[PDB]
Amino acid sequence: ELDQLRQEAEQLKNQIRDARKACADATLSQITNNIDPVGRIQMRTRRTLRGHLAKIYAMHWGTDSRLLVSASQDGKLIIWDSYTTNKVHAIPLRSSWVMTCAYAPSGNYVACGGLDNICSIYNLKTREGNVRVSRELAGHTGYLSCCRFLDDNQIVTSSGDTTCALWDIETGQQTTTFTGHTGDVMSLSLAPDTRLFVSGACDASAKLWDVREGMCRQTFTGHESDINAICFFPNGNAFATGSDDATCRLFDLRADQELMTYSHDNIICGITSVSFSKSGRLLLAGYDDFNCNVWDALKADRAGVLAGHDNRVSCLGVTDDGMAVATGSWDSFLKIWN
Amino acid sequence: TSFSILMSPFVPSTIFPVVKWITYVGLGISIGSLILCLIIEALFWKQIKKSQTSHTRRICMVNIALSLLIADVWFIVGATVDTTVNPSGVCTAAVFFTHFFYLSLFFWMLMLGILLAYRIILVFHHMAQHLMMAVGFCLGYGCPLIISVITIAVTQPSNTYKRKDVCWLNWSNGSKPLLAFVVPALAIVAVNFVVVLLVLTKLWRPATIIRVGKSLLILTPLLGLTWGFGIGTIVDSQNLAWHVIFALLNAFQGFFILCFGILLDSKLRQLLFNKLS
Amino acid sequence: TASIAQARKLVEQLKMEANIDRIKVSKAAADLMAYCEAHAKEDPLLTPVPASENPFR
Amino acid sequence: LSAEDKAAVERSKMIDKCLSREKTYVKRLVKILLLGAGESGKSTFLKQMRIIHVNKGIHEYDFEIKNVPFKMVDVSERKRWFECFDSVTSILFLVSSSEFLTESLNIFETIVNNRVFSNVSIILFLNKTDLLEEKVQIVSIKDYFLEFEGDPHCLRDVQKFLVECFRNKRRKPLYHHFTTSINTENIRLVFRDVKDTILHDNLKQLMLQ
Amino acid sequence: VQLVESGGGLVQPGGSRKLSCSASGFAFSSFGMHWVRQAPEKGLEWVAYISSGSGTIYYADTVKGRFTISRDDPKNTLFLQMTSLRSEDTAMYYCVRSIYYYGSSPFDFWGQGTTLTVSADIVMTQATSSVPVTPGESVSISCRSSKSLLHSNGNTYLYWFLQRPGQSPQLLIYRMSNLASGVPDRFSGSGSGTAFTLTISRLEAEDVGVYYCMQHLEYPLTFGAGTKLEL
Repeated sequence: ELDQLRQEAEQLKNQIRDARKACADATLSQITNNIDPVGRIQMRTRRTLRGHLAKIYAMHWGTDSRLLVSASQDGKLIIWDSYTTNKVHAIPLRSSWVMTCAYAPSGNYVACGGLDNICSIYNLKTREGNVRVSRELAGHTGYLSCCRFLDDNQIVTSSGDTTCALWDIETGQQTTTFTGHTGDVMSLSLAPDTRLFVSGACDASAKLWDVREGMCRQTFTGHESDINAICFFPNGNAFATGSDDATCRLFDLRADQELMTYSHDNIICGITSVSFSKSGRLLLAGYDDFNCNVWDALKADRAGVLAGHDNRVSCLGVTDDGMAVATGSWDSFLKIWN
Repeated sequence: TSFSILMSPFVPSTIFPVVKWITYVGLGISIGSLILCLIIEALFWKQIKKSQTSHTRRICMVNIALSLLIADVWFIVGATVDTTVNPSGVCTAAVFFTHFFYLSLFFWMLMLGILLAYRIILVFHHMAQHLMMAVGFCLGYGCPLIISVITIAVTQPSNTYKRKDVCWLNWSNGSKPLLAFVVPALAIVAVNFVVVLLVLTKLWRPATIIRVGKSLLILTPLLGLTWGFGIGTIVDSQNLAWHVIFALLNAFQGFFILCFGILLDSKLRQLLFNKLS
Repeated sequence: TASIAQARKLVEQLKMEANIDRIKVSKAAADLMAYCEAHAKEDPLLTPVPASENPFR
Repeated sequence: LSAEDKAAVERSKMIDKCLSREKTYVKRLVKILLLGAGESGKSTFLKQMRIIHVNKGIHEYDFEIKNVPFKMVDVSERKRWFECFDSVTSILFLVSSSEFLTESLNIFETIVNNRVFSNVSIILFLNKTDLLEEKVQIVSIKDYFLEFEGDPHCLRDVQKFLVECFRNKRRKPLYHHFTTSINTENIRLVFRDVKDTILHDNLKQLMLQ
Repeated sequence: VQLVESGGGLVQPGGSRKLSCSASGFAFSSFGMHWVRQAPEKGLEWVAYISSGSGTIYYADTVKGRFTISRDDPKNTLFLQMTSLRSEDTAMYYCVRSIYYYGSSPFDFWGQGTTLTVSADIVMTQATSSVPVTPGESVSISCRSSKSLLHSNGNTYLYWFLQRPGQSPQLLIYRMSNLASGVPDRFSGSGSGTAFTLTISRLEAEDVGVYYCMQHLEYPLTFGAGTKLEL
């Protein structure tokens, strides 16, 4: 019976491959052979947010486009004022081996998590005036790669146990568990409508999950190694991934297939982070060659280079007004570009 | 004008016609090598900042180069200016400046030696970067200022900080301000010597000869072990050939610093050759 | 036994994913450029703004 | 400034102070992974050091050997996340010499050749050597197929083969030891290896090697 | 949160006194602290400010140097040391909590304070000392300033507080627009440089009392006479 089911699975995979080959009427590059390139976009360091004592592993902007939570391996989680380079908060973490952070859309909460398999949610606005741990969320068998808030009482985690989780923060229990990955999940991004999300997971496969229903809505393939970064175009109907195979790729959910590959023959190091510009015209990608590049998303050419980091760029993020972009690298420095 | 006049109270008149020219050629090469070294350090400063220990070492390097440039220029100045026409102004400002900046050189070399000893012996000890900066700049420039100012305050009103012929500093059966340079400098050299041996103590534990020799010849110019030949030029007048050794190994000290403490580092060589192409 | 159940889950998931609606790449390209052209002036990194308005200049 | 910025600025400065006050401590802290390929040996060895000291996910253990802060981390596939440990001073690799070791050798080879671990030294503890001595003395199958040193030896030729096998998958130094059944001393023998490691790092940083 | 102030009482002409505040239920070391006075039948007035980290200290120019401020963070106890107390110092003093970071809510908590009896700067006019109102009807209150408070950073630094009869003031409006926590959403207000009207839609009971308006644009902080909504 196992052989019969394996044959059925192979037939279904062949059907999916044929279906995705059908809709590929023309490559995305061909429809873009008439768009004005954006040229060389030279962004300078308006602010250098220094203070982290070790490698910065994650970063997140506020919805006010001014506050910024950065998170480093020394066990600290610092909230900066991007405009004035002011440290608003310094939250000491209980586990230093932490590899993600998030900033609540309402601004009342931040999130973090890592090798302790716990997603810690911190309350920023308390009467007592200190940032205390609102909740430790437990249940993941592996390490935690990324966490994002849908709202103040629902969070989403991805973990290196082939599993994502939607948590009700008040109760503390997994409201939904998303399974289906084979390898360790590395990055997830939430749609603007906060009803869907996407996940990359070390098996060169990405998955679009429905938060409410809980089932794997769609899958995508094409990469060659670990998928280390993922994000949505700023409308929730496209998403770009970066991998250790030194190749960024732009996928679309409705087309359900690969659309572009951002790569260069001189790019041999992997991709640690990706984030889109507000209009979607710029995809800023962080790399392990110490640099961060800026691709004209619609033309797959390199619009710019955000050089300035002496170690590997681990995180980057474009604000909600698109004003700046922040890059954090393993040099313990965070930098605001505009 | 001999270089040995820094250490030696006397210079033999027979070898003087060669010693003075050794000093001129060496000082030209030394000032040029120091200018080139500081240009390289400034241009490549942002490309070498890798670790705190290497940061302190490069600070000590830059300060040593600066001190030797200033003091070498001042020594040539004091050599080219007559004493009879200018009893004051130049040739007394030159004397204090050259003394101060040679003490700056020797105390920055002492700081490099102390850094080596601190990073080899007290392996599990760390201390604030700015506080290391404070100690290094307070000893490397505070102590030379203190020593030279005390010497001038205890000598000049009695007119002894001057020399008779060449504008450097005196020691003649009376006031002995020369021992405000020979005594500290050589003392520092002694300390540096111990440090060098300790490093060999760590490099002979296990291409051993090649590595040991490379370390010894990259540390001798930067720790100023060659200045130890000054001992001879005070111990005896000439004997075999001490002044020639002093000039040939110490006047070119800037050249050796450029060649070994700058041009023998692999990373600096790679960056400089890539830029020059 | 357990492998049979895992294979059943895999087959059901593949069947569920196969039947989803699909559109051509041309529509995806059109919508991406539509969003990019619709919001070009509000993308300050793409189109730099005067320093008198820029919160970082 | 509107003075509500000024106070704001002041707040930031205070935070900076705290972070600076920790930088010096972070440098003073020495990190050692514990990779042992098993569960019983690691438990026994950590138990011995915990007896010496007293007198979840990652299990960080904090101790002091000679007034030096020490953190032993003690965390299928281990590729991307297993890169945050490039900041550690050492990797204490505990394997038993009385149970054969192709898997231990292969894991060692994967560990040592990783660019993550280039600036990280490795301390190869070969424990349960009493068990190895007994296994050799009492008639038991001895290591073969390359062991050109004589199987029925007392204690030495088998040990030399084991180590010369362990030092061969290297394309920072690789220390090694033959601690006894549990042990009598273990902290002062890892302290030496970490001190030599940091001394060589310091010598390299001073372009003095 | 709880700020309990102690030390008040009656003093002879001259003399001295040491008022203190015990802070319980919050991170007192992270909070800047203020001393704010109020004459027995008059408006509020600012006294002093100590900052987080015991650094910045500002004084009221009226009695500056005659008193000092201090804090003891481990004990969470604030101090004001008054010296040479004349009759003009007869007021009820209140210890106020204010934290300054982006988006903070300065002056968010006030103690009950203690009485203390004895036997250029920006000016605000509280245009009215009383406004007769009927409960259930909307009310609006006027303060006029003698300088623009819209600083170049985009803020505006005028504050509205409410003293209900027999109570200590509670922050209604911080920074000329915003609403504090624990106050109903029916309170609001708007203005421009040198003019503001506070708005209370659906005036309920317990809203009777005096409304005060303050400038934290620079020092000193100046208070108005406060409008007394009556019912």
